[PDB]
Order: sequence, then C-alpha cells, then structure tokens
Amino acid sequence: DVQQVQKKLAALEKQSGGRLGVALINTADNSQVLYRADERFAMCSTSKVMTAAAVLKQSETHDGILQQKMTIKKADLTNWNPVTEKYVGNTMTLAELSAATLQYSDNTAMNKLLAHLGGPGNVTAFARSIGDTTFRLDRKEPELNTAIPGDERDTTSPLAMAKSLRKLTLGDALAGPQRAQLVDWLKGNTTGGQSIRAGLPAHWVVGDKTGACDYGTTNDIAVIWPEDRAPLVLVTYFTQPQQDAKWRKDVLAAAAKIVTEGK
Ligand SMILES: C[As](C)(=O)[O-]
Repeated sequence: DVQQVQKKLAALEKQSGGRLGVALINTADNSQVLYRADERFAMCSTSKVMTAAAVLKQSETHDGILQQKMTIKKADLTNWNPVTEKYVGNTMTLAELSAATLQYSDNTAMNKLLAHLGGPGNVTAFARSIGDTTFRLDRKEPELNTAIPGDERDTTSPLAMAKSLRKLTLGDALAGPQRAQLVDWLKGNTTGGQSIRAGLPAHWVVGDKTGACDYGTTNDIAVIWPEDRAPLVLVTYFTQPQQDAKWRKDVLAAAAKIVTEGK
C-alpha cells in the first residue's frame, strides 16, 4: 500500500546512512511515488541519457548526422574509455559514441558528444526544451563527478529526471525512430545488473542508465515494463556524507523492490 512504501523507504534511508531520492511514475494512471523527489542530487553518469538524447534530437533534422565521424585521439582519453580506447587513431560516429556512453558509460564518448553539441550548456538547453527546468549540466567528465554537498552544479531532482526520462522514452520529446533507438540503447546497458534491475522480477523488461560518483553517490534511472502492464519510470538517487564513501548499488535495488511491489 502507499503508506507502507513511505515507511519502508524512510527505514531504508536510515539504514543506509545517506540521503535517498526516489521518484516512480506509473504511466498506467500517472500516479507517483515520491521520496525527496524535489531535492537535488548530483546526476553523475545518468546525465549521459539527456546528452545522447540531445544528439538523437538533432538527427530528426540533420539527416545522417548519427553517422558523422569524430576522431579519437590519445589526448581525448579520460579515466574510463572501455570502448573509445579501441578507436585511438581512428574515428567513431555519433551513434557509436552514443552507444558507448550509454551502455558502457564511456566518459570519453560523453565528452566527444558534449564537444559536438557545443558544451554542457546545450544539453541543459535540450532538457529545457522538453520541459525540464531543474536539470543543469555544468561540466564535462570527469569533473561533473565531484558531487559536493550543497553544490547545484551537474544536479537535478528525482522527479524532474523521471518526468524527462518518460517524455524521452514513452512521450513525444523525440520522434519515432529516435525514440526507438534510445529505448534500445537503454535496454542494452551492461552496467545496471546490481542496481534497479537487482530489485525487480527477473522477467520484467528494463532500460536504464547507471551513475556513480564522489560522496558515494550511487544513481540509476530506468524505464520498466512489468509483464504486459503499463510501463513504469523510476529514478533512484543516493548520496552519502563521506567524500570517499563506497557506492551502494544494493540501496538502489532495495528502493526499487519497495516501490515496484505489486506493480
Ligand atoms: C563509468 As561512471 C562510474 O561515470 O558511470
């Protein structure tokens, strides 16, 4: 029931030692389950969804732009280049870059997209264009990972990101072809196994983008299809008091189990 969900989330937060942010949107009736849903949390890598979506939006006008190439140079590399490191001295299309940053959370791929787009400010501009006035991307990787308490840079709220993810994957923020590609990329993510997914029934279909940064900030945003029922959009953000706190993916899994029970 709705009161036991609240009691349980509060208990989970107390047990975690950190600050928990949750926003679930049930598209069946647009009902919502909220917990610190209007509070700001550092987005970490979950901001990569808005970024890849900004590129997809461009492809709606500029035909074939997803195939535009960008050179990958040693100097472009960062602290995380699972895919990009294989293309040094070669090129990658915006599509390949989008796929790498979304499914492997490649930081270099992210920066290449930011460069193409003209900077973090233009990603924020795209968020605004889909009705998100909370989201704000201020820096590139890996600086956007500082997650300093009280610092609003590179942050957003659970509800704002939930609403945006919904518009992007199920709503009309993107055109049909672009929308389908984003959904497919999210479903093909390889980094969310121990997060939101871990707290859901194994047969449910899911698309998600994880995030993890300083202050033990552990995040994950997803679109969930429970069997043949209407899709669910869930955002689970979590951050801790210690700058060097270890990540708690298990906390996101627990939050997911709690808010999707009986859905
Ligand atoms: C590769 As990462 C920890 O910024 O999602």
